[PDB]
Parts: sequence; structure tokens; C-alpha cells
Amino acid sequence: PIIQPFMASRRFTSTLGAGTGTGAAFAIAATACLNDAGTTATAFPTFTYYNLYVNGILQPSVNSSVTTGPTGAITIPGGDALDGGIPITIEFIVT
Amino acid sequence: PIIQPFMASRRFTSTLGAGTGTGAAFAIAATACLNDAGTTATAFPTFTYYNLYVNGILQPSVNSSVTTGPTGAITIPGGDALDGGIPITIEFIVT
Amino acid sequence: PIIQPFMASRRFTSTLGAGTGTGAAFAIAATACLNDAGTTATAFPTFTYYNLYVNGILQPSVNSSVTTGPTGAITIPGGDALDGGIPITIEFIVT
Amino acid sequence: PIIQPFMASRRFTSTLGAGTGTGAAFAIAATACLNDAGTTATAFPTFTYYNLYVNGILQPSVNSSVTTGPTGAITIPGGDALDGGIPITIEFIVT
Amino acid sequence: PIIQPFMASRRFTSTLGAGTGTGAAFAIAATACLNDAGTTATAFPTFTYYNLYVNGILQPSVNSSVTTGPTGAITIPGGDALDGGIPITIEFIVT
Amino acid sequence: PIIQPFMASRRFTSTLGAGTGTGAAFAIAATACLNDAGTTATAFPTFTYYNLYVNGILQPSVNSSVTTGPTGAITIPGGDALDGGIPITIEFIVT
Repeated sequence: PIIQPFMASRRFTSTLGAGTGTGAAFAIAATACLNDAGTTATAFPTFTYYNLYVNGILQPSVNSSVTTGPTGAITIPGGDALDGGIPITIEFIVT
Repeated sequence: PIIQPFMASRRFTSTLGAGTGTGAAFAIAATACLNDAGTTATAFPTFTYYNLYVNGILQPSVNSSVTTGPTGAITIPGGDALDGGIPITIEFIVT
Repeated sequence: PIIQPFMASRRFTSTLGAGTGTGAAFAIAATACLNDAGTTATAFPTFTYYNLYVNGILQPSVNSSVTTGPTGAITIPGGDALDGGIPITIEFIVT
Repeated sequence: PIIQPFMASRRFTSTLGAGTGTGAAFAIAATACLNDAGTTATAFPTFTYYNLYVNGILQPSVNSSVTTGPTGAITIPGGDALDGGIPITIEFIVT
Repeated sequence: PIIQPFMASRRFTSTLGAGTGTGAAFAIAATACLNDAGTTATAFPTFTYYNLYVNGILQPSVNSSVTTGPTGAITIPGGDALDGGIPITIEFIVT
Repeated sequence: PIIQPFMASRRFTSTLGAGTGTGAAFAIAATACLNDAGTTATAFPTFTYYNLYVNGILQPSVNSSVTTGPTGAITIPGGDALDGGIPITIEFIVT
């Protein structure tokens, strides 16, 4: 068949109630984020650009900071003041 | 399961007899308002829009002014002339 | 800051004594309903779902019919037989 | 047209005189609650948060417990001592 | 001019009330989904990865299954229990 | 290291209350849209395909028209009738 460029989306789901610290250190660990399969994930994969969805709203690139690897953690500052039931959807575009 | 948008209602109950000052400074402190659990609350949470129920009647947005934080206090002007047994129900829609 | 979903409540207050016609044509005009500011409003805004409060009691969705626009009018059938001093509180949830 | 978020309110009306048991088992069955159409309903639908209106007064979240499904029943403890003519208005916000 | 890689997004809009069957067979036909033009579409086009938006919330890759061709149908299990007015937005990234 | 294809997402945030004109001329200027940094932007960059998010809902390609350059403006018809507080999120995929 005709070869086409490879592109894939990896989506991790969690809640704002599974964070650590307060202030600019509020981070959701990669070991507390369910991936696109329905199980507890292990590591955030490498990406080119990522999208953060707080309660279904696409957030800008200044309100989040994500690190890959087994010890990865998405740094969402200001999330401590928000409620603990707000869903989080982190989408990685691996190309 | 299917992820759904998060929405929650926080209801605080008090009476008009637990206010301070007279005139437009009549305010019910957040430390004298029982939340939806049956205990003395501590701070009014962040919201998007709030509803005030004076004796079960939904009041407009011009007869009340609510502030969040530990030092929060709902400013209900004109409540001094009313009776001290009138129930107050403050509903916060946290989305 | 973190972007949050937008939601707002528009409340219009009037009385059953400012209606027109009898039977199923009893309607309260949008030009005779005070909005949440304390002045005579002009038009019922667009909404997703609306709540009607007759004397502080939440009515079902079968006892009222509301139309938007400058010529809007909430159609409350059977209100002619009721007293003319019954307050009306119409709440629109604009999301 | 512009797509907007979907939100709907389902209101069920009954009286405190149609309950079963005494104490903390006082429950109003879903088959004895008239929905927002004016007929006998069948099942309480799924929701995100619900509001209970006893005689037009918004009750907190600790004085009621609602279950969905065909065998649903709102558990209102302490309602046996109250009168049998007190109206009940259960509002479900399905988002 | 400078040649750039080609990428396009195809968005189909429908509601959960236009599904067939119950359980894991709940599927929205491609002939009942309005495409990004405002008309009734005919076939789901070929893609590399697809995103499903239930009520504006990005769903994971385990709660949906989409097939292309004229007889295509997005298989969304568990949608029968949900309301019939929930919007559906299916985005195909054709690269 | 291994060279990978370049892809980037540019997100601009504004509100429906910062538009000009009525009807099909309702446009949000590029000088009144905050980019993904938190400051007032200057020009919409070149893209391949763009996504419009009205109140967190992904809109089709027929309800918007975006122009690049310093004088760029996203043409969203029908937004005049909507509320002025509805957030707008414009995502450009520059590949």
C-alpha cells in the first residue's frame, strides 16, 4: 500500500485532586494518570507538542509544564486553589 | 467509562441574625455559615455564579455580594431591618 | 490564570398581576420584568434551560413556556385564577 | 449554528406522604414521583449534582440520598415526623 | 512557493440520540453525522488518528471505535445510558 | 540525535465580547487576542489547519474564517447574539 506519515495521540486522564505541593510546584505524577487504555500508566512518552485540557477547556502553553520519563510529572501551577474533582486530559502528539 | 463535565454545588446555610454592622455593611461571615455537611465551615470556595436564597426566595444579583477566601463574607445590604430568624441559603456552582 | 468554563444566571423578577389575556395565553412580557439589576429589562436572553419560581416554588417544565428576543414573553397558563401579588422569578442559565 | 454545551434540568415532584418506612429509611420511590411532564415517571436519570426542595426550601446535601435506575428512591431521613402534605421537588442537572 | 506538508482535519457532528442498539453495539452511523460543511455526510474518510469529543470532553481511545467507508459507524459503548441530547464531535486527522 | 518532523500549536485566547460589527462581519481582531504566553499578541501566524473552541466546544469549519498577517481577524458569524463572556480558543497547527 501507499506509505503515509506516522502520527499518534497519547491521552492521559487524571484529576486535580491527585497533585502534590502548593503554588508553582503543583504537579500530577505520571504514575497517577490513566492512559488511553483504562489502566494506571507508567511514564509520559516523548512528544513534539502537548495539549492540556482542564475540565474540557484547552489551556495555553504558559499554564503547564510537562516532563517525560518514568519520573515525569505535569506541572500545573495554581491548581491547588481549584477543586479536587476537576478532570485533567493531557494529549501528547508523537510524530 | 465515558468522561463527563464536572460540576458541583456548595450550599451554606445560616440566619440573618448572625450578621455584623448595619446598612450596606451587613455581612454574614464564612465562619458562621454551616456548609452542606452540618458543621461550621471555614472558607467560601471559588465559584462561577452564586445564588442567594432568603427564606427560600431566590434573590437577584444586586441584593448580595460574596467574597471567597478564609475571610469571606456575603454582603447582604438591608438585612438589618429584617428579622433575625430568616434562613439564608447560599449556593455556589463550582465548574 | 487557569481558564474555566463560562456560566451565568440571568434572573428576571415580576408579579402575576402584570399578565395579559386569560387561559393558556397568560403571558408576562419581557418589558414588564425587572432583571437582576433593579431596572426595567428589555429582552429575554438566549439560554439552555430555564427555571420558573412562582412564590419561591420551583415549577415543572410543563407549566411555563418562554420565548427570547425583544418581544419575548413567558407563557404561564392558569395564572389568571391566581392572585395578582404572587412574585415570579425566571432564571436563565446561559452557558 | 454555533454549537453550545448541552445542559438539562429534570424535575420530579411528589409529597412527603408517599414515603416508606421510618427513621433513616424514609424514601420516596421513583415510581411515585411526577416528572416535569405531569405524568407518573419510571426511573431517576443519571446526573452530576442534584437539588432537593422541601416545601420550596433548598436542602443541604446531608439530608438526602438519591439513587438512579428503575428502582431509584430518594432517601430523605427524618421526613416521617413531618406532615404528609409537604411538597417535594427533586431537580437533576444532567450535563 | 515553499512546499509544506499537507494536513487536514475532518469534523463530524451528531448527537447521542441518533444511535442504534444497546450495550457495546451503540454506534452512530456515518449517514447521520453532519460534516464540517453543515450537511448530511456520506462516508467517514481515511485517517491516521481520530479524536472523539463527548459534550466537549476529549474521550480516550478505549471508549470509541470508528470504521471508515460508506458503511462507517463510530462504536461508542455505554452511550445508551447517557442522555439523547449530548453532542458528539468526531475529528479525523488526515495526513 | 534523530531528527524528527517539526510541528507546533499556537493558541490564542479571547472572548466574544471583543468583536466588531454584527451579522456575518463579527470578527475578533488579532490585536485583541492573548497568545499562549499571557500577553497581547500582534499577528496570527501562518498555519495548515486551525481549530476554533467556543466555550470549550470544537466548532466545525463552516462557522469560522481566519485570516493571517498583522491585520488578521477570525470571522465568527452569529456571535453577536451570544453572550459577551464566552471564551474563545483559536489553535493553529503550524507544520
